[PDB]
Amino acid sequence: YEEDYKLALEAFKKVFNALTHYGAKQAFRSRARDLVEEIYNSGFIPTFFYIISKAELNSDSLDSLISLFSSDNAILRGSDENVSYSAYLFIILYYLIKRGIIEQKFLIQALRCEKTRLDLIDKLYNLAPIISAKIRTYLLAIKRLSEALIEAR
Amino acid sequence: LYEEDYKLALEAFKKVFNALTHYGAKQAFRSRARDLVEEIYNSGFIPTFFYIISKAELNSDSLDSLISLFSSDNAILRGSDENVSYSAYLFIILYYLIKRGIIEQKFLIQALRCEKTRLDLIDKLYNLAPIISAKIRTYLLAIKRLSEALIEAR
Amino acid sequence: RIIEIDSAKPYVWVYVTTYELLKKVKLYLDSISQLSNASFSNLKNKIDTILAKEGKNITLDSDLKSAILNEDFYVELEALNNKIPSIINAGVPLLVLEDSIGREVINRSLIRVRRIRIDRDKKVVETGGLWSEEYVPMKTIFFSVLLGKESKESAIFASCILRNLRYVILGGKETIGKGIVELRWVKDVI
Amino acid sequence: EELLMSLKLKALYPLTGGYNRHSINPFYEELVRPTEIKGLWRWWNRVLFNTLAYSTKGKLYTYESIDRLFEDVFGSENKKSAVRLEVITDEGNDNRFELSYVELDKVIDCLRNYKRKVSLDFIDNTLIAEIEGSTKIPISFKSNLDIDKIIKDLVHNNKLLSFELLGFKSVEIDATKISDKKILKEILRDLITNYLEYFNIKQEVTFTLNIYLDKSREHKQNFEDKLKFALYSLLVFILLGGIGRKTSRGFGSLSIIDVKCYDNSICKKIEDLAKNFLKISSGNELKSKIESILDCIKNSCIDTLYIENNILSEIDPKKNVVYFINSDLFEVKRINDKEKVLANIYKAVSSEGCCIKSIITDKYVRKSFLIAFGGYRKVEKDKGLDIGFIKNYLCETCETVSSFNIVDFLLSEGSFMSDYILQYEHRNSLLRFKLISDNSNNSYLIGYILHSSYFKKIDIKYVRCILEKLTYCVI
Amino acid sequence: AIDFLVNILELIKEKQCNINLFSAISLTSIVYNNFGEFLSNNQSYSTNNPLLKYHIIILNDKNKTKDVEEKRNIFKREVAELISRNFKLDGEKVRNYFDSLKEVLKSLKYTIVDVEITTRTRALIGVSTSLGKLIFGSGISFDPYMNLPYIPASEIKGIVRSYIEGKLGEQEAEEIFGNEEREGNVNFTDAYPTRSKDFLFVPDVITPHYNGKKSEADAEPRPVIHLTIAPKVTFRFLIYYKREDVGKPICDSMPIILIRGLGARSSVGYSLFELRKIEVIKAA
Amino acid sequence: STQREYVFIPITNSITIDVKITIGGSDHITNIDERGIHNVLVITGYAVDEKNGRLVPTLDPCDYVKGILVAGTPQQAQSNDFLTLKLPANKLYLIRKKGNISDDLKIYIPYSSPDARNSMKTKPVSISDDTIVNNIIKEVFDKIYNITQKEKVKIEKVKEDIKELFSYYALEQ
Amino acid sequence: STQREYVFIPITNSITIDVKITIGGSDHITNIDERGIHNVLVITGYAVDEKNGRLVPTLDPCDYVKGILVAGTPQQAQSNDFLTLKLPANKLYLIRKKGNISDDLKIYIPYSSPDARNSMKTKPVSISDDTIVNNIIKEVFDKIYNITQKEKVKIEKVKEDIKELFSYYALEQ
Amino acid sequence: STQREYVFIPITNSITIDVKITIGGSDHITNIDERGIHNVLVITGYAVDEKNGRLVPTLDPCDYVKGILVAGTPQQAQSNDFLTLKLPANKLYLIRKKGNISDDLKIYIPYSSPDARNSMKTKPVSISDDTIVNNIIKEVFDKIYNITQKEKVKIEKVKEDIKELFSYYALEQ
Amino acid sequence: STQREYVFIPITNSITIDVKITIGGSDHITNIDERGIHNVLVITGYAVDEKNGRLVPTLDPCDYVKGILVAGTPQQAQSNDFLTLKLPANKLYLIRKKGNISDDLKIYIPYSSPDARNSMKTKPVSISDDTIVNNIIKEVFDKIYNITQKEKVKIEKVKEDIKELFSYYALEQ
Repeated sequence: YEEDYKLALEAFKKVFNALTHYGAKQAFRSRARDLVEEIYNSGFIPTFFYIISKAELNSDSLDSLISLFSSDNAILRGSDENVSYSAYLFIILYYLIKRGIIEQKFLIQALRCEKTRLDLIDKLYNLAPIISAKIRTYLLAIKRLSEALIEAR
Repeated sequence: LYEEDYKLALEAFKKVFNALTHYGAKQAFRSRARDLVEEIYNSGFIPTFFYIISKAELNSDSLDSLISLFSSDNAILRGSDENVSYSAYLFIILYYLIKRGIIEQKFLIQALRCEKTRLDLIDKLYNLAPIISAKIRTYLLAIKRLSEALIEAR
Repeated sequence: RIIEIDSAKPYVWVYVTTYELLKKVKLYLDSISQLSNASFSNLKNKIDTILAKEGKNITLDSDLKSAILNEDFYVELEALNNKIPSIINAGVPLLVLEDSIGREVINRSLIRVRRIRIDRDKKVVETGGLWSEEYVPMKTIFFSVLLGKESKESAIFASCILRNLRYVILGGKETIGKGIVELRWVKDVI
Repeated sequence: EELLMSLKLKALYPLTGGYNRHSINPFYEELVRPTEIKGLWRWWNRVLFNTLAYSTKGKLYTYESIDRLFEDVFGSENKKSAVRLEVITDEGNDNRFELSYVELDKVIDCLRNYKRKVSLDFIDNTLIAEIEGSTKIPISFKSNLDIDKIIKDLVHNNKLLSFELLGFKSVEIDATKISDKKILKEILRDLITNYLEYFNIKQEVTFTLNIYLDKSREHKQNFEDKLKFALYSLLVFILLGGIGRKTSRGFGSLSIIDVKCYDNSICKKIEDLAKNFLKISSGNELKSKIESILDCIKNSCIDTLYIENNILSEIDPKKNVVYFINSDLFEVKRINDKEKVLANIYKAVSSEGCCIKSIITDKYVRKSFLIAFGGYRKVEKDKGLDIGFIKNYLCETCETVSSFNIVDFLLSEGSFMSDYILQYEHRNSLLRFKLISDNSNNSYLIGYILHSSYFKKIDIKYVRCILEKLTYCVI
Repeated sequence: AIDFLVNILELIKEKQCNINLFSAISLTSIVYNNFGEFLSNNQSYSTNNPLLKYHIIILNDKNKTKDVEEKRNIFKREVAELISRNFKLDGEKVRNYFDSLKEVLKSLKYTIVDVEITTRTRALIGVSTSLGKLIFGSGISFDPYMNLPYIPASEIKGIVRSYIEGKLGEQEAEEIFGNEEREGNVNFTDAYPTRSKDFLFVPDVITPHYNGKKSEADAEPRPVIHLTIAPKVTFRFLIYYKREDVGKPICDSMPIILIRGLGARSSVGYSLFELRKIEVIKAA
Repeated sequence: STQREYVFIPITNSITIDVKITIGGSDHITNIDERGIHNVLVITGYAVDEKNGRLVPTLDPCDYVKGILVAGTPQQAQSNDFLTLKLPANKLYLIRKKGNISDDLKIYIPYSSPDARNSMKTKPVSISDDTIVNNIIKEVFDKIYNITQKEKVKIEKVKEDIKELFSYYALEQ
Repeated sequence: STQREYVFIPITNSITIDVKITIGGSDHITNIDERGIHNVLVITGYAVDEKNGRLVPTLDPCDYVKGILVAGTPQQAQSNDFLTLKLPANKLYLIRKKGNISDDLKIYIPYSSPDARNSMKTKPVSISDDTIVNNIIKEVFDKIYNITQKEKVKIEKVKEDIKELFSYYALEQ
Repeated sequence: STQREYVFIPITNSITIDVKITIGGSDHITNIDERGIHNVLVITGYAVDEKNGRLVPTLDPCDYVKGILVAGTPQQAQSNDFLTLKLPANKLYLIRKKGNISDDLKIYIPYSSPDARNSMKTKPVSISDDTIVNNIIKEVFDKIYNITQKEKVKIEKVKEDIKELFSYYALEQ
Repeated sequence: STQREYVFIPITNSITIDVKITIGGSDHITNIDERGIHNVLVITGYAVDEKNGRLVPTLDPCDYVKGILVAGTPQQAQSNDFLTLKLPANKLYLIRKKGNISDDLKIYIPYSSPDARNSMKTKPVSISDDTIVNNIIKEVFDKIYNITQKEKVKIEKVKEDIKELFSYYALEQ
């Protein structure tokens, strides 16, 4: 029994539907193949900083990302690289809401207000040693799904 | 009571982010955070640091708010956006120097306050150079990631 | 890069080493003397002569007393009458610094060049097309050993191939002219 | 990518400045700066575009929006300029200011232990070094530039030149404390270099302005018409403006010598329209040619085709100030002497000049007039003459005896335009003068008044024949 | 130490090709950025340091901070002039370097194409690179171990490649310079100044008035003193390869692309070059 | 001054009779110029009241409602059931922002009583069912924006802009 | 011996009847097989004479003209107006090579005197208005390479490289 | 109006009888003004034919010949070999551009037929062996540029460059 | 609009006279490019009824027919036995795609009545017996593709693809 593969299935379902343009999907595939090895070597917090820096957390994309947590009709817009980093960010946050590491209400109230994403990063920094051990198999499954389903250039 | 580079950068960026009232100051600080790290590498820490101090134009009242920033979360950096940004980045660097116990807060506030202590600061920085250039660029890389993450591109 | 007052011979740049790197070279030489019939006792003697001074910054072939290295690090040096001239032929001085000061000096002694990609329609920089590359300066010296097990081919390799192997291309960025390297062969340099 | 056109131009008494604010320096000589040509081309283009937009729509757009609309030809932070300027000043080989020697060690003597201001003066054909401590030592020196004995007089007579010469003339040397002789020597040496370089003024600088065009930048939406409008703006710049310093007072005035198209389909309506200036028999002919070109772009030429794009931005009336050409104000008179004309421009534009004194009285409107048409001036509230009176002659409310009322200039209620008119130091002058020549030895004084956006529907009739009177008195 | 800093200007004036210009400018930037402090009886009381004359000049006796500001502007101009005058070219080490590298490449059986190009106007290469960046806000691409300004191999390759694109198509451009799947066939070295008629650097200025400005109310000159590469400076670089049927495009591309700019702000005719010489040495 | 009223966009059309002042003023908050909707407001902590859909006060930060903001006053048949308020044009969550607002705005919002009678249990509902998007773009998008089919001809996008951007939580009770 | 004729490829075609050989030998130089056109030659310092186009010797290195090589001597009413050369198959400016030649090949190019009675002011020209592409498909890429549409259905790739592989300088006067 | 002659500079003494005019007009394009040569003209795709040295057209951009532009007409013994052409003064690759132009010039370059009876494989040639430099001063810089011996005592100023600039290619056949 | 005709490839010859428009237009989706048959359409839920062979509609997704998609219009005697379809070029299930289509098409496919009296029992059938492909090449790819039999004797190259790819299902009744 490996339920992180089912969690990866449902998260990959959501993000594979939320990426309209195929270039966005291929970009997410490259993100998935890179960031798991990056979080292995470098740790969770540096990789998370890198991810949120390349994700362009404007309230627009933040709102599409919040709506992904409920809708399955939400869409991620932006450049292919931007949306791929946002999709990987949603992957991580989805794993965190599931597995109860972070309350969903706190996550949503942080993604809404800009004065609270800092508290979100603080909580994630406090929990990073746990997250680093937990999410490895989930992210490896995400990577396998990406390179299985999304074609490459 | 030891904060790793990323935790330290988070807590510094928090005060810097709440202290920049007008959004254009934040957007300029973003470009400061994105270029000054490679500047610090290429030209050295000490030259870049006094370059930042000069670009801030501490103005004797920008300096007083910059100092109140260390004490209370109620402070505010006022001035031109392209100067307030440099003053906020100067605060970033001073916060690092202080919390890492490399240089004392009283001495740094003095060396920023008036003229004689500034050259003593130059001396002290040349004495403390290997302690500073050891790991400050990781702290500034964290600052740069945070500013790229939390401030919209212009 | 060096700035120094009070020296008749002026220098734009100087060689820098640490005692760590010298101890690693010594370790390599000791290990290969234990695993082969080879003894590089000239190198070992020069290296341990330098290593005897471990704990303070020294200058081998110069009269440098003070200097600023890479415009950040003020060092006070002191002479040493060994002067390995076959590895530093050009009479360029060789500084050997402590390990706590030499790490920062050496690490800021590399060349970080920014490159870009031009959007060939607007002829401006493509979005995201900006990155930096570290290079090792020209005239940098590395130390390595080539070990060979016994074979009739190892003889031909060490007597015919390695004797005509002088220049190679290492690393990447070759079309930017960034890989050419000379191999010295301590065997016939020391 | 390909040469578009080539313009042999000619500037008279250019006051081009480099890093030292002079046309020459210890390292090179540069009489024409391509960056200045590009900047003035863009400035004239924005003036011409607001002129057009106001003669059809009565709307005025910010400079930001205008250059954002033209960024396909002139480039911006997001796109490389499609036009490449290449100045070729003939004789433009290596020349620089060399002070072979200066015989001080006598000025240094009379300087020590004191705090004195060392003034210079170069008339008398020998450099003297006045000292406010009451001594005037004549200085012997040898330089590389030969001040032609006409330039000394051109600077000593022109009250504007000799005014902007105050900044390149003196140092207040303090030798009370420790003061060796050597560093005083270098101080006075650089002061002398800074003073002598100012006299590098040549008459008739002649250069060739090539214009190259990147074809790769396609006809994206409206490239061809934007480019044609820009070429018209360049012609209007060559006709109405000059290069370098104080072009608003006749210096650096440009004149066409030869135009050659190389892509007919884009510029063959500028080639001939500039050929229209190689021979100017009388002043009336020139004024007619200028009104011809001005009207051509106004209604007859291209159209509102790209003004319909929704990237422009109408100006705020009280927070913005833009300029545009007014076709009515284009006096032309024959010159017969250029140096004296340039010297009389001061009679035209000075509050105590004996031409505007003889054209305007009451002095208040006079100040007012110049303050509204002579760029910035240093008026200060000390002796009443500013109090109310000039504030009155600028009220947009409050009377009509003055034909010019600044938009938001309020009685004691100054919010923005009051400070801008009375305090903002860098304000160009609307009243401008230019000098033209052709391949013949005919020379004409244009005097025009650019229309601004802070005038609340100025009385175009009063100031119009003020301008003919000014143009007469100064020629 | 601090005496290094107070003497850096003297050292610039007295060495003139033998100090590290990179670190020298970096150090004098500390003086420039603490100017008002280096002028409060902290000039070491020397007699050759140019900091002396800024105690002798009285620019504004009323307000001292304005006086220090004007003295600082004058000192910026003086630093630019100092570097342009004293730091000159000694391109014998460069000719040695290129000759030795040519022998190395011959031993590796390359076809070498050595190109000498002379600047025609004041050139700006690497305007965003760090050199004088902390004084002038503008830089020059500077090799701090050759102690010379240089033109990166990547810029030369990029300009040649964009011209070869614009002429022979992207497909031929990739057949020559490669793509993400094949490596290029043509190698470029950096270009270094081998000879000059006079100064190697010269000062210049750019003074935007209406750059990102709403209206004339926003107009104000903001002058920017900076260093440029003087005209008549010859640069040299190499082009080496193995496949012979790649020398034809290179041959053709070089004379043209240098007429058009090669560094920054060529749109206003700054970084223009002439082709001085091209020699080709076929590996025989 | 300048008054604006909130237009919820649910899959329940309480919209054929909801507004009299379509535009009224010389501007709007929401805009549509061939890039889809713009300046869309989001309201959190509230949910719709689908039976004559109006915003009931919940307290779940996950319960959000997305609607358009247009100038005007409600029907002159209210003011005993809505929550008017004023905020300085930066204190409102606006999506797809395209311009800036007038620094001071009065906002009318359809509002329902807390109705402390039964546990409000909400569900996340989307906007599917092309018939529903069609009668949505019919009721409100036509009368409020007669720009429809007169200047906006690529109405294909604006309907996908409500099929993807718009969504909300519903009481379902 | 070996002999080829260089045919210009402008957007103005007297390209129809000026030479003779269509097959001539067992092999050609310029090939269009499965990957586009091959061995396209380029001549620098020349410009076409589009009205009955021939290569006109300028001497500016910028001006260039591309064309393709097909065996044949031109209509043999000639040896007075066309340029005859003899190059060792390596001084040729072949673009998109696949295989080289016997190291001696004779070239015929449409030549004319530089006409020292007019200012030869040239202008750069590309190949667009794909109707032109179709007629040149019909006029050389059908006359010479009638292998097309009987062997090669790669017409898309030989359309998209004409607009890519051939651009020249003309006189326009 | 204005006409010039292109005098290429080989090692050969085969460039003596090339002249018909000494000055003719009032100007020479090339200058020798106290710093050496100026306005040197390059023609690419051409190799010299030192066998009675003239220029021969090739099809290689690596082949090129440098020289000067003297004012005049060729010999009166022509109309069969040289090639005259009119160019707008910007279609010339001028090495060491010193001054400006007049925007339309007629030029004569010494042309020779390609002689397609031998493979025209050419090789580079640099002008060394300064005795030929010191006698080419006599030949071309003392028959036309008699400023040499008149004002300019620095004729080694041009030795340094004739030994370093005026290179070319040659058939060597 | 471009309109394509689809045709099954069975082992039995019932496709001789069913195509009339060989090309008519200007392109064929199905190709033969140096690798065999290209850009082939496979259709689900239909078998073949070799006795007057046409695609009978079943509901088994396990059944399928791989077919050629050529330029054509069926026999001009149609509209009662041929399913007409207009599909935006992405619903087409194409395999071995090389080039893309311009995003619309009309496809005519050979239908047959379901014959709701005999339980349809579908069998998997694969093309073998090179005789059968020996005549399928000429009845199809020599009638439709005027290309091959002019370019390659690599027709066993497409024979191996016919035997390889075009499997299908039959009704056995």
